[PDB]
Amino acid sequence: PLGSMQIFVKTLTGKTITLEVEPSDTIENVKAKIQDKEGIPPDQQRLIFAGKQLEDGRTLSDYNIQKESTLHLVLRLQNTIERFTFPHKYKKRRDTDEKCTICLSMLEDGEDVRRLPCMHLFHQLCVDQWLAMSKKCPICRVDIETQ
Amino acid sequence: SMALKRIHKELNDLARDPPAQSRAGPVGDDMFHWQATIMGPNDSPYQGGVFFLTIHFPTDYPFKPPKVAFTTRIYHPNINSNGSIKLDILRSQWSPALTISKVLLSISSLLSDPNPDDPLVPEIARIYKTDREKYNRIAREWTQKYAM
Amino acid sequence: IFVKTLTGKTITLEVEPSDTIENVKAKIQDKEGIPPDQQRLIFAGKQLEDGRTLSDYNIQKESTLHLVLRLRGG
Ligand SMILES: [Zn+2]
Ligand SMILES: [Zn+2]
Repeated sequence: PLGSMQIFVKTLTGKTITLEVEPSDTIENVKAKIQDKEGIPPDQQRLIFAGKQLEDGRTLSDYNIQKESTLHLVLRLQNTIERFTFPHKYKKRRDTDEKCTICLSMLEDGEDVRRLPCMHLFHQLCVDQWLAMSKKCPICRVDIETQ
Repeated sequence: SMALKRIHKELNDLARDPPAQSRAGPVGDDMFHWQATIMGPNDSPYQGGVFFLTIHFPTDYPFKPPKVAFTTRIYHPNINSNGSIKLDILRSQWSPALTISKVLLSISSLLSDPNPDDPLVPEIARIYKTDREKYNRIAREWTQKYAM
Repeated sequence: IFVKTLTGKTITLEVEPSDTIENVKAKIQDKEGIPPDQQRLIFAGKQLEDGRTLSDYNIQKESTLHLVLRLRGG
């Protein structure tokens, strides 16, 4: 949206999203800007800067964010899977077509879906079986117990 | 039930998108038993040669790795005379995000990048780790007498 | 240049012949979410090491690189 300047966010895998923002941008607007670039709802995102997690209803300058500042992106919050992972049902945007690397079928609206702290996406049934024997991510080899 | 569907989907993508210098497919009506061809790495002594491989899909696929073995005889520190390939991604570094075409291309990458320090056939390792010049000659003769 | 990723989606990359392989892996990290520790690049069956540049392999425009997880011959 051609913000007054730019900032970066880093996921657990080290992937870096560049955002255009103005110091007068609310944090819920920053989450949505990330939604338009990777497809993560603000519902799922949790942002961390300078040791504190950013609450929905404040501004970037309240947390005193600079130019070239870096945010950190983690997930908001057999049964240990549900303790480290975010389940939801997929919602298709509109390359923005995603597929489950385990069953190799594309992802559809209404399908029960899983997202790991590395910010990767799979079907719920497919990755729940794989995590029952490895606890790591099939795409980037990141443990779901990573914090 | 749970595994055959991926083998079906991998196969369709293999037909529409034939991999880079690698062909594979099932034998007869046995969807868990495939054959495969592999081309030579470009700089390695196996360059230009074609290598045949047997692959067996376990029932737990893709949650467990596929069993892959050479049938053409190849001279390599990590590949014995029985065609066995000890390769971490085929054992414990296995990921269900690896399709056969990407598993096969991983194997060709192993030919161009041997590892003598953790070997399978140590006799081949010592020859490599003392005079690669003589190793490359022998490996080139093996890939020319069996794979050309 | 092009890259066949683990999701099968061939993705375009804008690099010049002076770029090292570690540069290319980093660009893939930003568009894929896979650290350069776990990235193995392959062109014409051969692996590409982090030290040399794209021109050292004489990789020219519109070439297609492939991406697999990091291996370890054992
Ligand atoms: Zn799936
Ligand atoms: Zn991941």
